[PDB]
Amino acid sequence: QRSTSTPNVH
Amino acid sequence: QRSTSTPNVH
Amino acid sequence: GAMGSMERASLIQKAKLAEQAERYEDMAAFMKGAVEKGEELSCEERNLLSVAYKNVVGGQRAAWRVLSSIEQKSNEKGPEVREYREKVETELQGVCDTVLGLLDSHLIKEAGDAESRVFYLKMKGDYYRYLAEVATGDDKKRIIDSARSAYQEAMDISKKEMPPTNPIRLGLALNFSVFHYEIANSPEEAISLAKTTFDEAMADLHTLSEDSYKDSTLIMQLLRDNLTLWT
Amino acid sequence: GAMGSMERASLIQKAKLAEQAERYEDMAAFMKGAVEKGEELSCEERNLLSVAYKNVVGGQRAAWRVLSSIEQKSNEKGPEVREYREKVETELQGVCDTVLGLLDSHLIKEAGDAESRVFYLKMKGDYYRYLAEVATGDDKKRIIDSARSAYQEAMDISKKEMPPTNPIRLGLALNFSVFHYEIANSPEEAISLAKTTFDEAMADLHTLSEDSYKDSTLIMQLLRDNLTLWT
Ligand SMILES: *CC(=O)N1CC[C@@]2(CCN(S(=O)(=O)c3ccc(Br)c(F)c3)C2)C1
Ligand SMILES: *CC(=O)N1CC[C@@]2(CCN(S(=O)(=O)c3ccc(Br)c(F)c3)C2)C1
Ligand SMILES: [Cl-]
Ligand SMILES: [Cl-]
Ligand SMILES: [Mg+2]
Ligand SMILES: [Mg+2]
Ligand SMILES: [Mg+2]
Ligand SMILES: [Mg+2]
Ligand SMILES: [Mg+2]
Ligand SMILES: [Mg+2]
Repeated sequence: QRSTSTPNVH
Repeated sequence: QRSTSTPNVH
Repeated sequence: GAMGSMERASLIQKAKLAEQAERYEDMAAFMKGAVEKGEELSCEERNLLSVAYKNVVGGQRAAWRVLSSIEQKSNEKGPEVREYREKVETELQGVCDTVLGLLDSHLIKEAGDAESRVFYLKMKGDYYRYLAEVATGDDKKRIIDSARSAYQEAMDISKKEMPPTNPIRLGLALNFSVFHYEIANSPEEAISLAKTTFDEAMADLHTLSEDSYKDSTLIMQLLRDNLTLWT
Repeated sequence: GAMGSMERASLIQKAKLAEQAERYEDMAAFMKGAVEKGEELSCEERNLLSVAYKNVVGGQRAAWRVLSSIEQKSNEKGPEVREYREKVETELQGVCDTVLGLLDSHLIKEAGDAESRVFYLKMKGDYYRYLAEVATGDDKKRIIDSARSAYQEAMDISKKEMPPTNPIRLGLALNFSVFHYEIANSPEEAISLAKTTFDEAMADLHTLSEDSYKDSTLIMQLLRDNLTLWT
């Protein structure tokens, strides 16, 4: 499982 | 709601 | 032309990798290169061709529908929505033109088994139908008749050569009925074609094939979904 | 260059339409054209730039990861998997090179508010990090240090200029900690950065902003998800 980075929003 | 056509598979 | 230096087998292999990677524009380019080698395509390979181009044009149709809805709401005030809708439309037409060109130049033949002939004529009907979704003027009449003629030739062959549960025969009839309902403005023809297709598949349900029955029964359910929506 | 004849406002408008249509390659091209007008980008407009290129490179990274896994399994026998992985890799590097070029040529400035300066330096760290995911040789050292330096400059500014709940400060720290864990092979630094960031946001939770608190609390949860995965 990969680390989670900042996602896209709005 | 649109009619449904043949989908992609496999 | 870009694919001319690659071996056919490598193009097929790369189309399968592109499918796995969800790179459908690449997978369509690889399959176009394979078609251009001038050899027939197997049932597996026709599926690769079909999946790639349907994904590509599917995303374009979805985008075109979003932009067209925005355009129609803004008509009910700059040129930007229309310009960008025209942009996406031109790209969609180019992809349909590419597919129809491959069908005419390479794939549609007098010989071959029924599956191949029906499948390619069905494909021709589909991509003319996609052109008809965005057409308007003198072009629109020409396109609509071209779709109908391709579907009709495919139906004549499928009814003579194929069991009524054959998934290509079913998918063709499903798509022809969508043509009738959404493009030709003939709901009666769409309903009667979809009902006849479903009932005739059910009456001869024993003709389901071990290797494709899941596909057949999926299309049968989609015929019934459309019949429920249209009634 | 392709966008040079279009007005800035029309490029922004079209980027928003492309987002609605899920046409992210178009929306990145429109935003590149807007950046090339040479005016600063608002917070709304930076979001458009960010969303477009992240979607484009995100699909390329996802594809690259699929192909690389297939390549590594086949090494544990033709050239096709490697050739196609190299194809996707070259396209990914080109997109990162495009973004980094826009940052260096147009966007990263000494002036501007803290949000803009931190955001662009964060972006530079991210796209060097994406290059580092696929790098190998003498290039890989250069890229990894470039990512770290950009992240570090962004952190110094965010800690001096921004509340500890600011969503850009949080997203930067989240992404820097991913860099530490996944790229720099420094799990201790990743864990301590993510924990410090989370705890300091919680200690000063009253600094949440009415217009961005949902973004802040989302990143806080993602920091805690990573901390749970890493411990
Ligand atoms: C053997 C052969 O020529 N085939 C089978 C697959 C294709 C590619 C798609 N067509 S289709 O459009 O007729 C079709 C698609 C999906 C489903 Br569930 C279906 F039953 C038919 C057949 C190539
Ligand atoms: C005001 C401003 O410059 N902004 C806010 C949006 C962006 C575009 C994305 N960044 S981010 O990467 O810092 C970020 C993304 C998602 C989330 Br939930 C977040 F908190 C930050 C900020 C442009
Ligand atoms: Cl346009
Ligand atoms: Cl390749
Ligand atoms: Mg040879
Ligand atoms: Mg008015
Ligand atoms: Mg047009
Ligand atoms: Mg002007
Ligand atoms: Mg061996
Ligand atoms: Mg390379």
